[PDB]
Amino acid sequence: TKAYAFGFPKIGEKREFKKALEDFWKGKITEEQFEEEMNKLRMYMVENYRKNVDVIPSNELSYYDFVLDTAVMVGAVPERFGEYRGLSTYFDMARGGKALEMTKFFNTNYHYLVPEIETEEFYLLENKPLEDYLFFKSKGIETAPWVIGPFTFLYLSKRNGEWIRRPNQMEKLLESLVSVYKEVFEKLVENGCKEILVNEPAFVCDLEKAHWDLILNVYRELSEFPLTVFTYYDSVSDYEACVSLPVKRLHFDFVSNEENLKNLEKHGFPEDKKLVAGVINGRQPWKVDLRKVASLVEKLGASAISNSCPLFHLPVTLELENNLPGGLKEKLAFAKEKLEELKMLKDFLEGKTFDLPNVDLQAVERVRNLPEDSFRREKEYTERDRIQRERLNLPLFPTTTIGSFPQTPEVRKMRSKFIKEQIKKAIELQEEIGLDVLVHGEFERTDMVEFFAEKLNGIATTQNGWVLSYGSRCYRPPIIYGTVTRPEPMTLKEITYAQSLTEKPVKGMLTGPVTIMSWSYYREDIPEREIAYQIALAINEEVKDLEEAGIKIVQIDEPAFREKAPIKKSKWPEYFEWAINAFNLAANARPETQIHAHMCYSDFNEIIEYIHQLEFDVISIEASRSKGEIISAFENFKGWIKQIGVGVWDIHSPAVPSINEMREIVERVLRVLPKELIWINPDCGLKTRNWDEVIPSLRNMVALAKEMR
Ligand SMILES: N[C@@H](CCS)C(=O)O
Ligand SMILES: [Zn+2]
Repeated sequence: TKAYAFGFPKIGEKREFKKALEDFWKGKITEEQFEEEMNKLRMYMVENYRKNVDVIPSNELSYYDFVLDTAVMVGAVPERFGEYRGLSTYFDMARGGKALEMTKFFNTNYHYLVPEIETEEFYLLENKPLEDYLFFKSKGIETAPWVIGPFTFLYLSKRNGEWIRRPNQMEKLLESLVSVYKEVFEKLVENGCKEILVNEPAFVCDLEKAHWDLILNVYRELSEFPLTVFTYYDSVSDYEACVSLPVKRLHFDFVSNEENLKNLEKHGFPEDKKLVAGVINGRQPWKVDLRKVASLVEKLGASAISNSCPLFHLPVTLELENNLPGGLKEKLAFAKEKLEELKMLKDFLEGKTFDLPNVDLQAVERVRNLPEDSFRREKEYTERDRIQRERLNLPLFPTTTIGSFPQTPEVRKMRSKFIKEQIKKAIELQEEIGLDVLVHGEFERTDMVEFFAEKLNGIATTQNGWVLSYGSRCYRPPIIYGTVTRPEPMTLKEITYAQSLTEKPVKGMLTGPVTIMSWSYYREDIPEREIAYQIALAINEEVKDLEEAGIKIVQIDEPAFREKAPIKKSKWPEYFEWAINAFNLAANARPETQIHAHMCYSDFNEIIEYIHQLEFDVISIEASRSKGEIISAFENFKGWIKQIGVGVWDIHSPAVPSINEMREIVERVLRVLPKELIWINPDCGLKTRNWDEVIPSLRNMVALAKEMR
């Protein structure tokens, strides 16, 4: 049984990767010292592989993003960067003032950099795969270069400001692109490379037959090379086309989906090919029952095994996690432990090992037995709207903000090591500024998920369970290990105090159930919807307590509402059914309670009918970057009647937008939609901004409002 593994985290057990990058950028280490920090990590990764599997990947230590690496490889360096000068240019492309766009990588919380294709002519600008291959070879260690495939590369890229995803957009570019891959592979083979790991996750997207016609052509051109093709994150819909590719070895992800298995059972698997069975989950941290996996492997008839998807979606090692709830650690397995699982699975399958590891009722029942009426509020919007508008007495074009305020070094220090003082001062400033609806600033919160994850039962947090989000930024995902419930009030202290300082309405501030799940690990042996409902009910407990304490407005932040959706559109209806229900459980509030849903993602076009089913009264959106055009989905929706909070200010920029810059967005929004619907707010929270920027911007949106009235 040939064991593969791929995507082992690059960050190191003490986040040496992060320290190396940030030291280099700050300039306190040299370029040579940086390369040495990276070489240490290279060896660290390879040692982990060597101890556990048969095929050792190289070309995995990307200095910022592997999709950016692929772009550099094929000479896709946009004109604005000038000549490619190495690390200096690489990092300017990654994190500079004119960096490539950053976006989520498939349905994961890793963010890649979007290549911008300016010329139809690719060339081999840099051969990193050979460089890494020779680095290890020179040490007497054979490795298989890990590369992004040509189809996936184009599928992840943009040209003329839009995706390159129609078959008639990809054809000509593929011919030129493949020429460069051919050159890279020839070089590898000429230097004795025996196997190359080619990653084609885009095979699992919604593709058309015309796509597969192009893919076949591509791989016919590369049929002379020792390629093993990987796919993951979902099933490959055109199974027959995929297994017909002229490649000797083909990997499938048999964990994220049921269709790969069903399809292989239905159509079989070509005798002229070897199946690599992706059977160990790279996205969840649960020890698996190896006896069951072994049976699956046998059923599949696979001669090789591997993780299902890249391991970099997991933390490095569970080893030093010694303050987890009782019994938990024994059920977990992070990246290092996943490699050891593949090792044991290979051993067991080879007959070399015989001993394998074994591996809140009231809340559970309440969810399983929810009344059918649980997913709607007492009164519908029209009736709610009247009651709320009378209770609040807000002017036309009311102004508000999204929740978080700038964090002084003091604020960050104190939390790391008062809140009542910051809240007072923040509420004071808002009043003096002239804002209509106020917030408490979230000074007491590390981030919108962790803050709540730490206060809920059924959820654990780790000490060192770091996972790469992008560049040098890591986060520790919570682990939802059991029934979720809310023992004690989470935010009442802060909001209550806040409201007691002003006659103006202060927002309750909560994070939705879908977002909490999207940024956390959770259990696989429970339906996703059950987990979502459990969390939703726990959040609703907080909502009740807030409105009981006299809070008139409550905001539920659901930034991941679309991000959490399946890769395949055919799976959207089932997903949104529970996502909607979960949100509605959380938002189940009294008619006099005005609910705000904050959803700062880029477009609503394909999901407006789902949004329409949500029980919020106001929805805040990010409209600045699109100059209001994002409103298209809403104005195009016959029957839209709910209030929209229009983002007039890009909070990711330090600039202070002019009254006129804000005005343009609001006016684009009033082309169709009734003025009574419109609120004015920033795109999102202000936690990453400076007070020097925030205060004048706020005064500007207040002034724009008064002007619009
Ligand atoms: N309430 C959060 C939402 C971020 S999506 C904030 O204002 O930072
Ligand atoms: Zn937001």
